[PDB]
Amino acid sequence: AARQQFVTSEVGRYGAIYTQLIRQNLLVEDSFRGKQCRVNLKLIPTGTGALLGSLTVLDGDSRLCAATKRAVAQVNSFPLPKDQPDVVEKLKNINLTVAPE
Repeated sequence: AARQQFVTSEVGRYGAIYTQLIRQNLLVEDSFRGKQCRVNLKLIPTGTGALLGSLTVLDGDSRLCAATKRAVAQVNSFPLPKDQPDVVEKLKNINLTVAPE
């Protein structure tokens, strides 16, 4: 695991538990790609997964930040693979940030 850099592989899970629950409400994709967007989820803890406490839009092409926001306001809960009060405090405050590559 090496422990010097591997947080870059954990962020590929930690923020994915949110983004994968969002896009599974609105399976659109084609108007979410090709442009860019950056928004920010701040969740509260709960026994089935985190819950929407606040959503900050920072920028994007409006067709994504308006759509995600409505999904995050209606999701059941975001299931995290961990359970430690150290890392429960990291996954609760993500930025969903997307662009071409």
